[PDB]
Amino acid sequence: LSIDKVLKKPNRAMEYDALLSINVHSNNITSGLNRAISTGNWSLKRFKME
Amino acid sequence: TLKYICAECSSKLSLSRTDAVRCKDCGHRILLKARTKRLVQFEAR
Amino acid sequence: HTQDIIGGMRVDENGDPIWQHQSLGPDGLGEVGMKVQSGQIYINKSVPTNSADAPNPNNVNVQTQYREAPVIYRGPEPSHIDQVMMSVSDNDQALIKVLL
Amino acid sequence: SGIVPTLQNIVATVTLGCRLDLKTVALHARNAEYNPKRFAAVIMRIREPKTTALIFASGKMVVTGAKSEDDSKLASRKYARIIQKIGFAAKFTDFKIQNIVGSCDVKFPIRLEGLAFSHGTFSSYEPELFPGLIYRMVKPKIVLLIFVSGKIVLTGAKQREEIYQAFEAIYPVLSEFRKM
Amino acid sequence: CKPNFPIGQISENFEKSKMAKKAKLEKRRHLRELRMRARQEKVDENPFANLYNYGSYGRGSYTDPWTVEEMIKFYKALSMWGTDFNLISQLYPYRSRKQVKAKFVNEEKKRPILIELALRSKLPPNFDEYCCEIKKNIGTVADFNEKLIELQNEHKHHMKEIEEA
Amino acid sequence: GKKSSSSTKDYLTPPHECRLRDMTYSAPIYVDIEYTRGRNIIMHKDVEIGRMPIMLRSNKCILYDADESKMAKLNECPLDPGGYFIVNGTEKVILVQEQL
Amino acid sequence: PVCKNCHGTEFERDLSNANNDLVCKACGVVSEDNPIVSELESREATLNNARRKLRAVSYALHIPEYITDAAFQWYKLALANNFVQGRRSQNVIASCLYVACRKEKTHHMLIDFSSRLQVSVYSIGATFLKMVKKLHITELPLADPSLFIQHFAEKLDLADKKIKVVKDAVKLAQRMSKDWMFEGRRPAGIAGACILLACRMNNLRRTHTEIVAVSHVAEETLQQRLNEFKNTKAAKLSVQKFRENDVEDGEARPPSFVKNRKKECPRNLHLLPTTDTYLSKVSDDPDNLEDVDDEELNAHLLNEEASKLKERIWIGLNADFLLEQESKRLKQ
DNA sequence: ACTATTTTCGGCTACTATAAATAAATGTTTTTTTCGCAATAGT
DNA sequence: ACTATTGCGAAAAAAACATTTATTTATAGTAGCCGAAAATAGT
Ligand SMILES: [Zn+2]
Ligand SMILES: [Zn+2]
Repeated sequence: LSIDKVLKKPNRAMEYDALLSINVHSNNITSGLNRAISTGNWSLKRFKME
Repeated sequence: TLKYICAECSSKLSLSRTDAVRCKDCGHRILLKARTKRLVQFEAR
Repeated sequence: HTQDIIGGMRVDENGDPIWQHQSLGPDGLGEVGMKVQSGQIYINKSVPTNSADAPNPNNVNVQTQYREAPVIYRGPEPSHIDQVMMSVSDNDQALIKVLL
Repeated sequence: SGIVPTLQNIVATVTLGCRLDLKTVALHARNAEYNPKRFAAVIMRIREPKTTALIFASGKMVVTGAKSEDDSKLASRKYARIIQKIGFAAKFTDFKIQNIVGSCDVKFPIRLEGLAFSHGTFSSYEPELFPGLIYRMVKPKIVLLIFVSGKIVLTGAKQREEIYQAFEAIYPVLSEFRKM
Repeated sequence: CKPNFPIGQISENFEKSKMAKKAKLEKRRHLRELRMRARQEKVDENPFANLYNYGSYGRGSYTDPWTVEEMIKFYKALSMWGTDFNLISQLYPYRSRKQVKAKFVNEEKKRPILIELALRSKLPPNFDEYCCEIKKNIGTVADFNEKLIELQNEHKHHMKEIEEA
Repeated sequence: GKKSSSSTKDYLTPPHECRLRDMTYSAPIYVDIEYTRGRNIIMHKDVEIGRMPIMLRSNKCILYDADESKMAKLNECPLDPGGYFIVNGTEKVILVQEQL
Repeated sequence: PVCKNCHGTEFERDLSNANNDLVCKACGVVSEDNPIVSELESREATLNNARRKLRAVSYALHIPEYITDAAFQWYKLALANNFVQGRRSQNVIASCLYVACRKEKTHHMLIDFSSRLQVSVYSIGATFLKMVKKLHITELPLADPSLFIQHFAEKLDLADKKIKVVKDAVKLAQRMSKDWMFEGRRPAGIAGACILLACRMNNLRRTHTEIVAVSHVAEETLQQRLNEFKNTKAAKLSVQKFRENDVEDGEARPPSFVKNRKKECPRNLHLLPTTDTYLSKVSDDPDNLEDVDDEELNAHLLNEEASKLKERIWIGLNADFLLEQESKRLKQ
């Protein structure tokens, strides 16, 4: 969802690099890890089960 | 004094306050207080 | 940008320690080596009173804002400390851990 | 050493009671420079008295590039002498002056982070983006940049006279830091 | 043991430093032949390639240093006109409007006597510029003073048709 | 765990040290990617995307097959079986669930 | 707060017998018994988005959140002081980060912002200048380069003896602080050479690109610092040898007046030249200008037959003189 | 010990940083409102 | 599928508003690119 928001620009489609935008989205994993282990409850989506 | 000592470096550091939290001679970041000089009274039972 | 301070041992009649302050140490951190009884603050802590105020981009009046929130030993029996450590967290925030 | 700060450049704008047309002032001149997408007016470049003429489409004009004050004045009406060629008014009224800049040299190194700690409550700078310090003054309402070789360039002087007592006033605070 | 480049021990993983430094000299070399020609892909990232300093993502470049052949195309045009940057820009086809101004300020500090000679020169010079007058006029030979008039007369006639419609 | 340039084992905080700072005892994940930068496609290695926790006495942790001296240097009891996370201080464990 | 019998101002909560009553020490009358324990929207939306953007690069640059929370109020006041309008939204908040980065005295530089922003340092730094001066920030910490010595060594991935490369470098930096090299120079520039020399004597990590990939400063300006530090004083003693126990001051030579020598009672009231006498030189005839006449600015005039020659190439370069006729007839 | 070339060394050339003006654009910027689309959903 | 029913959906727009448009005054600083020279190693 971040990528096309940049790619809907005429100037920002040639020199644009996507490896910069990695680290903002990387936080969702680790916080999702430690919270799901401290708080022993799991919000599944493909099975929708708690 | 006999001020703050490291965990494994075991180095007496009288580190001035609100300055640092690490130790010298090592990058270690957990600090140990050394025991006082003042006498303490105990029983024998 | 206001921290918390461990100032301690307010003095009275030629001696530092109050009946609460015989085991509070020179730094405010309670001294390893001796017992504690009920009462007898072993960790002093003071917190700024502008805990939710907006930062004023100047330096006008920040000299005395520390109200105390000390840590008092409860329990019906006198115990000792075992030992005390201090460290930092994963983020740069000070950690204090004492064990009785 | 009672040295004098030399003053290098003026700017000075004058109004004109006639609206300036771009066609009849550039097509039959000598130092013709008018690219409208680059800039909306014309510049003259003459090497005596090495000043430059900047005009405006509305009619106004500003002169820049003289060393002395009266050096600008003879330039400002030789510029209008070419305006006397065309049938224009060239009605100049007020010779207002709003920037006269000067550079100096005291020629002994000083500390400047010591004063940035001492007189940091009013004046400050950034080391990485500009190599010198940008100093400010309450009493004359002036700014100025200082350096490390002893050279100080004065900018923003709306009045010529104002920096003469100001440069004397800022001298003791520099000799205050003898880098002990 | 001078501090400028001693080799003095193990120095692990220097080949990625060695391969990039040898490869970044080749960057400018293909850019050199593009400049002289103008006078007339899968790639694998190595971390040390893309490194940036303060000289990055900023306006400015290195102007091609001037030649003695251009001086006679410069001083004589500075002898004919006073200072006209507009037509000398196209005279130096890929040179721009701004560094030819910077060259004029450069020659002021470099040769202060030649520019005053060009200022004092207010006359027809040694009559060799008439070929250089038509060397400018042989490109796209057409009337600019008479034929480039009707185009606005055609276009203002188009407005009256719109006003009619 | 490790990169492909260094190819060392790792450099890791000790878990007995990590439990004394209320930190997560975790290991980073490295990915290798290729994409279209522009005129040319480009392949880049060893991209940090997160740090997953590892339970001790695994083959990926530093407590794998010690000799009571490295573990004595890491002041850890060899009679501890292990098998549990040291996320942000506390030590928890997954219980073995079941269904039909 | 006030007793009913002694009117004392000191109250003491007794927890000795788990009753938690409130009582003064003066007379002993209880104060209280049975304690009762506690068991615009467009302005809102434009900070809700700005909250997301502060959280974004803080996750990228590993910024701990007591800066990002603190930096929002720095953005909050300049939101009120009309600093946001006109300027780019991405540009203004990154300048707002470095304020709290400086006040917290962190290792974080400024080009780490702009490299992700893919702009110049002078673009993001320009609005940084107008932020501090307009919003009356007087006190500020200095960019101490000694913090960078500690922080560079970890991503450099050097040998396990990474304490002796730093303890010697900080003693080099204290020796460097006494030396007159960095006075108006770059903080990351001079801090990018002491690490180069500290690891020199122990290892061969110096490849003049690995440290450029860390310090983000060019190779030729740090080699300039290698030649500058060697030739000030007593460095020839420690070029080859001489364990780092030197305690000296040496001569004080910043390189700026070194170039200046290569080139070679108070003041009175009316001793300096005035300005009104210059105003009185030329007569101020407002319409007339024939008192400054000459012969060459009188001759500063067209070539009469060559106005056809001038306008030919003046309109031979036409693109913008042509479309203005096109645009004006389209305006009708 | 000649031939060749890669350090070795400035040289060049640039170029933000300075106010203090103009000044025709010239970016946007948030706020706002519209106007069009396709989307859903029954016909 | 034709039509109906609807919220979205991008796009205008509006006012503000700081931003470039060129001038010249230096000073030291990088910073990039360039021979210029000069060591310097292959042969
Ligand atoms: Zn240590
Ligand atoms: Zn009472």
